[PDB]
Amino acid sequence: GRPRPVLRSVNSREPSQVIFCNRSPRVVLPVWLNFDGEPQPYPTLPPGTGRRIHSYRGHLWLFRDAGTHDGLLVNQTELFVPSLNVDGQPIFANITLPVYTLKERCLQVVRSLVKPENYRRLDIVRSLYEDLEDHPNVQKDLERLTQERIAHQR
Amino acid sequence: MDVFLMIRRHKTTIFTDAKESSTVFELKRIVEGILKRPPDEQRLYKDDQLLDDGKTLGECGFTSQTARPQAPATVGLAFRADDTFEALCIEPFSSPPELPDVMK
Amino acid sequence: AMYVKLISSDGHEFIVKREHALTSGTIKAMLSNEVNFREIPSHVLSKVCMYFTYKVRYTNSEIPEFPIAPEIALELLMAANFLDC
Amino acid sequence: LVPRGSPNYALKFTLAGHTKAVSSVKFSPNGEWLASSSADKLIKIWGAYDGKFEKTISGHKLGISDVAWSSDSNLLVSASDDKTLKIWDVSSGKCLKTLKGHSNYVFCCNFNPQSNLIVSGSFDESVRIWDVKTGKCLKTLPAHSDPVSAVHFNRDGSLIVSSSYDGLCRIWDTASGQCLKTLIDDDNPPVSFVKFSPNGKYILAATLDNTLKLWDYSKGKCLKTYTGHKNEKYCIFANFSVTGGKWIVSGSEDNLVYIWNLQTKEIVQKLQGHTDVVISTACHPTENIIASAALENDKTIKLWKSD
Ligand SMILES: [K+]
Repeated sequence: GRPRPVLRSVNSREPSQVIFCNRSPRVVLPVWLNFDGEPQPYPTLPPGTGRRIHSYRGHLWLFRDAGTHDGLLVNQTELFVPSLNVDGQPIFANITLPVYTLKERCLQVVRSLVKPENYRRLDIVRSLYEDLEDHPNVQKDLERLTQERIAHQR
Repeated sequence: MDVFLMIRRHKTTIFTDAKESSTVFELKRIVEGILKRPPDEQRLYKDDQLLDDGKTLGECGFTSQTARPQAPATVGLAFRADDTFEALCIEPFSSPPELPDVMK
Repeated sequence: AMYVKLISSDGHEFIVKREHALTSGTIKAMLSNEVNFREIPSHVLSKVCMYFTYKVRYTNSEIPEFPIAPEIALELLMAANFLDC
Repeated sequence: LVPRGSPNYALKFTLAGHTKAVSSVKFSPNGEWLASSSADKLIKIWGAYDGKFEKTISGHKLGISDVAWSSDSNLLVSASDDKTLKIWDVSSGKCLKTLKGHSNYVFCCNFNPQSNLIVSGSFDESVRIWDVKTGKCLKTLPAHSDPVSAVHFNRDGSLIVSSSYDGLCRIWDTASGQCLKTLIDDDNPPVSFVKFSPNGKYILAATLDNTLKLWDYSKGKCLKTYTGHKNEKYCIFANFSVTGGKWIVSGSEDNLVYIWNLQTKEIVQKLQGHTDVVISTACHPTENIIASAALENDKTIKLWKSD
């Protein structure tokens, strides 16, 4: 009686045609969660570009800045699950920027200008060192998403 | 589309939005709601250039491409009382310090 | 349609919608109709006001980047942290 | 009421030469040798009776999934993750031909009885028929819409049977390459293994719901079912044992070899000893000898013998 990771693709073997549409200013990394909940990096999309790709029903994707791992949205939410194509039409995955808090946006920029080695050189309140060092990552987001999921059910 | 503005006089800045189709008169009716000075006591500028009440914001040069929520366009404000006209004077914001070494 | 006055350390006055300003929980507490900041200068506080506007517009809307030049980034981090927005 | 028939297979040898999972074991038709294939990219040849290492055959650039012997026992064919098969001279260890054409891993291979043809199956969802003498591909069959797990010729080479993860077994006319018959169940789970029966009238098929079935494929008739083992993940070979009593033999994901009575379908022996999935088993052509092979946590071949 072992649970499987809740955030994983279902192994359907049922093809689904999808168009990844990068409507962000970032280089996008598509991340596919495999059948064991392990994230797999896919080829990146430059900004302003769209690409018709081959996936499957019940597979699970998310999208990150390929340079910094900042989280992006897809169809206004965090995860994307293809269904079966109806009447010969592709499914669209519209990848956009979130409205970041000013704080997170500021952290993104400082992080882009300062090497992690040097964060504690900066003349700012100690707690911002912890914030700068807390790089966005998928592991953290999977945790957060699961937690939000469990909150919604309970 | 929507245009996003900073109305500036002396050391006061008003953040407001409007339409490209909006008139300068309509814009002054906005400022009146905030500062309690009627349109006829207001003079609005784009840089050195006085704006006609009848013209629209788009006609004055205020486009959605150049008047964005994250980088709004500036409109100069100077008051008038009958035959007396206040000079347009907008005090600059402060300057950032020199960029720290660890960012260079 | 309600407006508030945020005053920078150098005495610049920023008149912004109450709703926009309430993005900051700090500003909410300080209001409980004008707010004076003792250490936030005018270049930084104008930038924060631009954020409020950007946040309100593009919440529920294609979304552009919020631009931040290197020269203002650190002071703006400090203000964002303090204001928690 | 006399006790049921039952062999008494007992371990005789363990062969520990491979450095990774062992994919397949096959006895030569002449009885003399065992061939083993491995994820370590090597084929090894052993004595069938003493398990005595004979030689290593090398040349594939990735893991090997299957081997098969020619009727005269002089040639081997291997199927590799490197997307080729190779035909090997068993005497010299030399690679005679590289069969190039599959666009993905080659999982399974077999010579026809005459041994002028090789049949192969791939992850690329195709079944290919090759010319042994020239190494040229003669046909490419659009066999399946999912990876191909097994390919077998019938007794005279006039048919091929293929199994797929698409949940189908399909019977092919060798000469035309056209499909004569497909068997689709209602439960269409991945078909992990298939081969024709000795008499050529039946197919033995494994599905990944812990089931072996014996089909009379021309009547669309399941004759027998064999259960009790564990098989939900790996593509595990199965055997007709005909030298003594009439048994079905298969590995299992619970690290046991299972032996069933073919007619009654009862389990009559489980062989214990392996410490990983037993992916392959083979039966000796003339004697009561079973070979079994296990995956990465074992890496060994076992030889078992019965009265
Ligand atoms: K695929």
